[PDB]
Amino acid sequence: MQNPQNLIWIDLEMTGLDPDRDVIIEMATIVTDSDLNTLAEGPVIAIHQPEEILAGMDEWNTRQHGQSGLTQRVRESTVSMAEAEAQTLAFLEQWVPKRSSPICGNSICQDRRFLYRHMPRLEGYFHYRNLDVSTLKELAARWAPQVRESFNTHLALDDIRESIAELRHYRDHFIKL
Amino acid sequence: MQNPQNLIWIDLEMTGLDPDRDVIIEMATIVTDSDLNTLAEGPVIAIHQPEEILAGMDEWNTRQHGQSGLTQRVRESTVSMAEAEAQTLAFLEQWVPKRSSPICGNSICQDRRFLYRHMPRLEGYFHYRNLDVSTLKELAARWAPQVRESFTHLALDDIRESIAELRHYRDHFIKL
Repeated sequence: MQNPQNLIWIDLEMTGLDPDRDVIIEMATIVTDSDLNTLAEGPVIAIHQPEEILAGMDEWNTRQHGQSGLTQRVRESTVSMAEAEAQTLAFLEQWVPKRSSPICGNSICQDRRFLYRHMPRLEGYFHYRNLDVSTLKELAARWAPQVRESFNTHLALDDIRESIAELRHYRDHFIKL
Repeated sequence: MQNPQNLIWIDLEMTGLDPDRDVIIEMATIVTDSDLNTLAEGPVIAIHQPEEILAGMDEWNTRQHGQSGLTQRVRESTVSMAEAEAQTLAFLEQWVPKRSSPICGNSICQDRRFLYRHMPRLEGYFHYRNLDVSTLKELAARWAPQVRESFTHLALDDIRESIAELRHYRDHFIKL
């Protein structure tokens, strides 16, 4: 069932932009094979945080997490950061061995940095490689603007599915295979 | 000469890979146009650090920076972290507007970590995205190994190698 060529896709929500001063409040994962076929969708987990952390968010995060329902889900969650990390690792372990997959998604440098601080056991499960779909988004915007225009989610798994679909789009119309 | 499509390529040397423990000791930049033609090579700056910081390096870093001459350059340098950041920003502003170019190069998430901690105004000058050539290398390793297999110790050569690597993928891995 484990395959070292399978890909781990991850997306997080955070209370702010600083991986060391802010925290993770939501995570989700999807596993694909190396040709981007979805093998399994992981758990979507709202991570409990104290009220003062929620009250401390800036105006943008307060509005966005408020109206998406995440703020309420964080208040009501009984899942700690460590429990969410363990739940996600239990899912990924069924599909990918340790240190085999890059971290995959859009601008996943930000996600890796938050994982390194807040979920280091999960961060350490990834290969050191980053697979950043937004690197290809930037190159397509400058070299083939038509490929971008030929391609507005808020739910966690919708966001990851769109990242996978974006890479599939570049593999099909931007990359010479 | 500012152009929002110009790309900023950067290279850093550090005392180690942990921004809480380690500091930047060398930086270099190159600006290209959007089609990877060099517009200008930026300053290569050895950043002064006191002796205790230099003696606190592990075995690999002490030996690599000692043998390369960077340690001695750092010891003699009269440029602080803030002054190196300012000098690099003064160069970049002549070619690229603020928040327009991603950080371009190889293994640049680690670069962004060190800039965020030690040179936050330079870090904020980039777009938040990374243009990391290793994303193309990984995809080529999986989907076209022959292009990856078909493809320097000083800072400007290091950056130029990354530009050439991206050019290689543009010519043989991207269809335009």
